[PDB]
Amino acid sequence: QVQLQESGGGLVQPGGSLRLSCAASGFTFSNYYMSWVRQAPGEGREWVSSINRDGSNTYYADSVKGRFTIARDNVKNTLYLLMDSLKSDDTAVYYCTKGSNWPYDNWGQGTQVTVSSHHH
Amino acid sequence: NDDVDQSLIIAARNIVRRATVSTDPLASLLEMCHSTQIGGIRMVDILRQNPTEEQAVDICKAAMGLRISSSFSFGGFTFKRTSGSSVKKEEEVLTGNLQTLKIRVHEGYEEFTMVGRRATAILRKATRRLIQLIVSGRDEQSIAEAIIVAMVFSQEDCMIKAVRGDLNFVNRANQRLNPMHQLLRHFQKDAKVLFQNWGIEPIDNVMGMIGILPDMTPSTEMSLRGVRVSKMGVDESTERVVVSIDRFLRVRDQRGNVLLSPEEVSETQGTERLTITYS
Repeated sequence: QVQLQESGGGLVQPGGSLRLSCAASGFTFSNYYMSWVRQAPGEGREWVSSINRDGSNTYYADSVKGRFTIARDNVKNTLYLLMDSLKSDDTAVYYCTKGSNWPYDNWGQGTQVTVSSHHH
Repeated sequence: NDDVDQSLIIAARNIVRRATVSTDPLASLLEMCHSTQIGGIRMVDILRQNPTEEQAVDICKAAMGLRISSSFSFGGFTFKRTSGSSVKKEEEVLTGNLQTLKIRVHEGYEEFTMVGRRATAILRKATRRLIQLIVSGRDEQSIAEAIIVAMVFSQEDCMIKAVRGDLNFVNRANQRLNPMHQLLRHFQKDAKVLFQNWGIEPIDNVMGMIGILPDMTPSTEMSLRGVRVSKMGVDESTERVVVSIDRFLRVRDQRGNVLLSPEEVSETQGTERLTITYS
């Protein structure tokens, strides 16, 4: 029973920062690439970043390169996405997934990230 | 240096788009290249030495009379033929919406690697028939794009008959794309009828591979005929050849095959990280 549970999303203003976490359970987290995939309103699910098994190699979509950092804790079996300099076009549900390519073996449910100057 | 490649691509894309709507796109393309600086660097000086391979960049190089890769672009994917041969044969085909199209049928067995920015695939095809497509990518839309391009490129009758509207797609000069791109744009807008009529087949459970159904759901037992998704990843040797380029910025090799055109230049536009002066 693989389980992926994202958290840490929410409302922030353009340029702000967020730290997304993804708790993994039900498999040997250490032996799999992990990825983040996002879906903006009215669009399709789009790959964001991937991290190899021990975290020594990272991969980023060019739209988030230099602003997001992917990382993992193989002892606690948790994946992270550290988001700096957030933009309005970063608004989306962010999904934790198991594996490096589509179709990913498992998906989390996603946590909502809303980057906006007009909410409160 | 990677900042130079990135800004070179943005500059070439903007220059190619602007030239397409000119009365002399070729003459206007060249004067713009010679008039643009990237980070204080003459664009022509970069074009003469930078080895970045991108559709707009190579259209500029072709206009400058320089060599470019022998591979052709279709649907944004670089097609590199690894085996086989083909002879082009004019055929009148009937679309599913009862219009005629004169297409140049690739008659022969051929194997290609397709290298996209977000997807990679191995393609084997015969005359108007897709034999095998092994595709990899990091999201659904990226894999769907590759599958669509391969189905259209195969020129299968089932793909012609899956059209459901009149094909009136035009370039930015308000002008009909050639028949292959008419079909591509149609299914890029919506590929549900294409997928639903392509057909499925039982597949053998092979390590690191998975089937993909018409609704783009993964499956372990069936898959779109000839298509498989490699979760392991498909891993891609460029020959630079002399090309011709015409007043519509269509680039051809010395046997008349169109390698590049403005419609093969990405509509994407990042933000240049080095300043671009169009003096």
